[PDB]
Amino acid sequence: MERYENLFAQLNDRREGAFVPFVTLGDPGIEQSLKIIDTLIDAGADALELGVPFSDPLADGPTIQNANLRAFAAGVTPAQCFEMLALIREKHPTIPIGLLMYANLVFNNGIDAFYARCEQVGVDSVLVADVPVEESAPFRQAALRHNIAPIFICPPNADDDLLRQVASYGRGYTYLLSLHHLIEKLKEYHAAPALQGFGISSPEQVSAAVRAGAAGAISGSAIVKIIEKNLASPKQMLAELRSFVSAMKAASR
Amino acid sequence: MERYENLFAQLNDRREGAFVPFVTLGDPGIEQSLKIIDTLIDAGADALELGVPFSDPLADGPTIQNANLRAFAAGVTPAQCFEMLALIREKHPTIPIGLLMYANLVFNNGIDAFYARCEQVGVDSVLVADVPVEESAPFRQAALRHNIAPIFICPPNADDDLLRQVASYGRGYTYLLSLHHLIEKLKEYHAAPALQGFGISSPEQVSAAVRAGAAGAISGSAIVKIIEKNLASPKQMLAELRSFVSAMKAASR
Amino acid sequence: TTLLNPYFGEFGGMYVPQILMPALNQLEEAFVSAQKDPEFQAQFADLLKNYAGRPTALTKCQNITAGTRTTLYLKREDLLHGGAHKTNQVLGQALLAKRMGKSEIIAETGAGQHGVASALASALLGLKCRIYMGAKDVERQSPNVFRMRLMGAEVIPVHSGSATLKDACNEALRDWSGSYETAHYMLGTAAGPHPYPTIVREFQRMIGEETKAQILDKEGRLPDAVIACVGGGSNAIGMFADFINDTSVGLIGVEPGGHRVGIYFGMKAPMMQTADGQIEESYSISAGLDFPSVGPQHAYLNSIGRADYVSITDDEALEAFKTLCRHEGIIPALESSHALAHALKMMREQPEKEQLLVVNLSGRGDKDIFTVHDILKARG
Amino acid sequence: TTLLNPYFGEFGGMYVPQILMPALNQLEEAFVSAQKDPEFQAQFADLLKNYAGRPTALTKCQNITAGTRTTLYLKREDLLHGGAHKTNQVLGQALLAKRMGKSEIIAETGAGQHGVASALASALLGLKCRIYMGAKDVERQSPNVFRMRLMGAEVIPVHSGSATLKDACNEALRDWSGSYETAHYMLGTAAGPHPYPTIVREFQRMIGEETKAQILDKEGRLPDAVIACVGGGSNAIGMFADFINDTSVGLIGVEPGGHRVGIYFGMKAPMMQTADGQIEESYSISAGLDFPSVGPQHAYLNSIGRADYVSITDDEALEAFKTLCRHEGIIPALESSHALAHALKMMREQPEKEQLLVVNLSGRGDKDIFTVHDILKARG
Ligand SMILES: CC(C)[C@H](NC(=O)Cc1c[nH]c2ccccc12)C(=O)O
Ligand SMILES: CC(C)[C@H](NC(=O)Cc1c[nH]c2ccccc12)C(=O)O
Ligand SMILES: *Cc1c(COP(=O)(O)O)cnc(C)c1O
Ligand SMILES: *Cc1c(COP(=O)(O)O)cnc(C)c1O
Repeated sequence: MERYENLFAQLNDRREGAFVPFVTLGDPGIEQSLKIIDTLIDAGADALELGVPFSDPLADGPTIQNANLRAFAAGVTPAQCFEMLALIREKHPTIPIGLLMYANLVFNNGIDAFYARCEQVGVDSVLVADVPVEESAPFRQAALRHNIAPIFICPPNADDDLLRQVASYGRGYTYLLSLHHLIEKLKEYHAAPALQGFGISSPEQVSAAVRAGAAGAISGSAIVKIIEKNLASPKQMLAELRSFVSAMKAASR
Repeated sequence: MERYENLFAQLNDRREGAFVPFVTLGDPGIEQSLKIIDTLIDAGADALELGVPFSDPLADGPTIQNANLRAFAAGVTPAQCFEMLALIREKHPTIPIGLLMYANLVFNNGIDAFYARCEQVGVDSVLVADVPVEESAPFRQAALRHNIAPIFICPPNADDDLLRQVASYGRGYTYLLSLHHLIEKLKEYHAAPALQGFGISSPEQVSAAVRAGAAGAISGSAIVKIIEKNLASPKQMLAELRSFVSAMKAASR
Repeated sequence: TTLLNPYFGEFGGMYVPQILMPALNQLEEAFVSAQKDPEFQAQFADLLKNYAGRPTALTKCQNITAGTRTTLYLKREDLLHGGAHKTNQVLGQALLAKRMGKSEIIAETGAGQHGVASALASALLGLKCRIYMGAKDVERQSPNVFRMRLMGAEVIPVHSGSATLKDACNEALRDWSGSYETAHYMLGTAAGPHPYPTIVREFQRMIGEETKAQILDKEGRLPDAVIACVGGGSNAIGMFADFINDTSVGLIGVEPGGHRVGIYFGMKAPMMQTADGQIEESYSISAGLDFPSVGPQHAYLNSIGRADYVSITDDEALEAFKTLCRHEGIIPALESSHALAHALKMMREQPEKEQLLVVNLSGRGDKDIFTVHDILKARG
Repeated sequence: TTLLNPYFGEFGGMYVPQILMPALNQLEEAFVSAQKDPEFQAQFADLLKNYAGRPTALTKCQNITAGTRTTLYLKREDLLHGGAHKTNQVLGQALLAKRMGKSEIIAETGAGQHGVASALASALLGLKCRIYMGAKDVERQSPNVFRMRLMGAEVIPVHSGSATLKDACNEALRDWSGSYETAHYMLGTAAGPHPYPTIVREFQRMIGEETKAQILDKEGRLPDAVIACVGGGSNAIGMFADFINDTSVGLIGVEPGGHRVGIYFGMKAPMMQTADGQIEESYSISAGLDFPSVGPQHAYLNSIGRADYVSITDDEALEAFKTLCRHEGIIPALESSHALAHALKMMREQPEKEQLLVVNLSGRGDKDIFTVHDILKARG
């Protein structure tokens, strides 16, 4: 599978960027999560980024923090997370699916084995947020043996040596953490297409990202706040996601 | 005045010992205390030993401890104590009256002046319980300038040097703390006649004291327990003191 | 890259997000500098000695060993300023914070002991101090919170999540990711990402150093064994380090017995965790030994045989606590009472073996008197 | 007779009943012996150093004196085993008890601090310990009572009288009058009948001794003044004694200001008392300074000019308490905070006078945190 390459070649044919929403799998319940995700895609999401509930998300803040809670409360295991992944793929054959994970869950039953399970359910990439590039060898190696793209975060405090490693080791996309120059350098080293993430919550910010050279934008707190705010009116919540996604995606032209 | 000499010369003429009760002045009230004392004398007491309520009676135990309490509660000052002393004398011209005191009260308004006040109300002796013989000079000197007999305790743990000082410095009587040999030594040095005190509560003990050579016995806890036990039946309390005193005094023959 | 190896065999590493790598590289570089700067040495020395009260006493305990062939000494870290060994390393980390021109300390704390330590070090060195603490731990540790604030620290009660250390600790990292130019993250034990297991050991190593000179002066030989309690492992590594190369000296680590390898807290180490991999919480009568994991240097020393690690239960710990107060007049911290309980079992299970034992008495137990009182009275 | 003069000028003496004179003569004779016995010296030394943690630190306090011309050092008795200077003299008295072949210690205690000290000393030396305490003081000092009993002491709550120290103390004397052959009465301060004011001073005098060597090493000259708080006067006499013959050294005693000569507690001394002569009770935020009187050696030193005695109020004491925690990270006992408050007024009232000051920090303030908390919250 080569789903990131194909989505970017396509969007370039249309001079468009990617709009990629993030949610926490199983929030606020297994079945409502599936409907939310399907709504995102239907509204125009180009790829998905998904999280798995984890006891210590040290790279995360509050709207998000509260989604994990709602997740552990409804009784979601990792196992249920993978069945969900499996059916999301069975429903949508070409959309790239990306996971955002922490290290202990990938290490628990064997690194090799976590990436075998992702490949079996049809996951396209995994970003391990608390694994810096300097320590990423066994994860990148595992990922690639199972056809999974290993993702790296390129920080704002990146220096040259860092971009070069990031370019050299990531595949599918680069995670550009909230920039123009960093974007040029990435392209100069032939890095995977950059997606800008953190803080994207309005159409003007997606356009600004495409205009700067990013191949697209990842929106996670904004989505998740729409879910928080709307826990008691599933219908409206879905209606809200749909207008939001549709507009963010329009701003990617 | 020479009231101790006279009482002992007399009792010797009758081959008798002295029986000397002790109470706390003002217990359980000023006026009831006066009636108690008068009852003691009427029942046959040969001399009196009196205490003045003091905030820290370190040479004292419980029945006694509780008499001081009852004393401070009824509102007794030292001043009231001396007026009482004065009227006790005005009522009984020959009975020796002895005080048992602690040092801070004798030192407070002037040593000299405390012994002037005792001589003015007709007190015959003062024992300062927390003043050892080694430190007694200013108290003995004061006492004697005002015609007051300074009293010393001769302990059971007395050695020779001690008896000699006691003999040499006390006047009126010696306080023999609860013994035959100590009694002989005292007489051999011509000490003031010994009265045995502490623990005297039955007729056989007064006889035993006289037989051993003591010139008499001091009874304080036994008296005071009769008062404690009888706080609500003044009549009976007085009746009890009278039988008790009378019997103790009979045992002094 | 780094200047020093971040791993002890297979354990250890720097498992943090990329954004905190420059802060770890900066600290490692500064510590490496300071270790070679006489002036930094002289300055750490001055604090130790004239402020914290080092060297500390090594006391013999004949009333406890009478009738056996053991001789027991206790290394008296309970007489350090502050009542525990933590004061050593927070002093060294506060001086490093200053060498890197930092003006602010961030910390996290469970029962409050590290929080008080970090606060007294910051007050002395003129640093601002912000301490993170789970709100549940905050309601139950009123004295310690108040001691932090008297010392000028801001204590931030953390209300999200389970509102326990987890969450306090995750919030501290996120503050350090935006403020690392001016704030130093003061970790409280010999665990976490490199370079901390290293830093912490070398800031606690005067313990075993002192103990080694003291024992040589008093007995003319090294101990048969050195015994220390282990939560994250700082007092123990600090007692063990100078003896590692003395192969005849036994090194015993004592973990809480109360009633598997993973990657967490920035390090690869053995961990208390579920089937699915979510980190659990360890439980002990003594809140100071509740650490789901253990420093990577201890994991290494076990893998190779150089040190053994044993456990002691709550009741055995309480028994040693009672024994020391009654026979020595020393009230020990319940963490250090697990260590002493192990040396008492060694003595009592083999009363005619000749053995010279040193126990690290990591801290005083005044702070445990209510815990112990409440236990004694719930059982009669 | 006695071997040593029982009076300091006019103050002092042995105002006890005759029956306790042989017990005082025996103690004086034994102390006089021990002071000339190398082996007793070596033994007291060994306890001090390897058990209690002497010498203690002398710390400078630049964060407090910044901007003035004062340099302030604190003598760190709060780092002694036990958290206060009392541990020094209870160790010396426990060893004397053993030289006289006593097997039992009797003591009295108000808030419990002397009681804990006497208990830890007895546990170490193998002495039985009975501690008298007023029942009202017993209900309010639960932690300290419990610390006594953990240490094997019997605490006897005294129910008669006002059920306060008075009464505890009078009961202790009466027990000592029947058991002096086998029990030693361990007085808690430099007051009472001879020979105690003397004993206590020479068992606390390593304080000023150490301070004198330390200050000579660090500054090259003696202090302009040494400042100590006074309840019965033991920490202060122990800091002042080695400097008495150094006439340029100012000696300042600090008594509690809270919001006449008499004979009591076995001694002739200035006392707090009524019109009629009944001893009153002194009041202070700090229970440790409530002593109706003061040791005879302090009374003497004042009469002749050699030392001055001043007062500090509760609020001034609380302010110095806050200042030390915030600027030095040291939490001081509220008794010693009266002493530091006086040195802060000397500094602040005359900020350009050059003065080298040493304050005796007699003990740590962990034990006062509830008192201080309850005050802060009753006033906002
Ligand atoms: C939720 C979404 C991913 C973005 N959060 C982050 O970019 C920062 C962050 C926190 N933890 C991370 C793990 C992986 C990638 C980015 C992460 C957001 O929408 O604010
Ligand atoms: C009450 C009477 C005096 C006797 N008490 C004492 O002898 C002992 C004692 C305690 N305090 C004393 C002061 C003076 C003399 C004797 C004293 C008694 O009857 O038990
Ligand atoms: C903090 C603490 C501990 C445990 O932590 P470590 O890092 O293992 O040493 C043990 N004892 C005391 C007294 C403590 O304060
Ligand atoms: C006991 C105590 C005191 C007061 O008693 P002194 O005999 O005057 O020294 C002062 N400070 C502390 C900390 C105490 O424990």
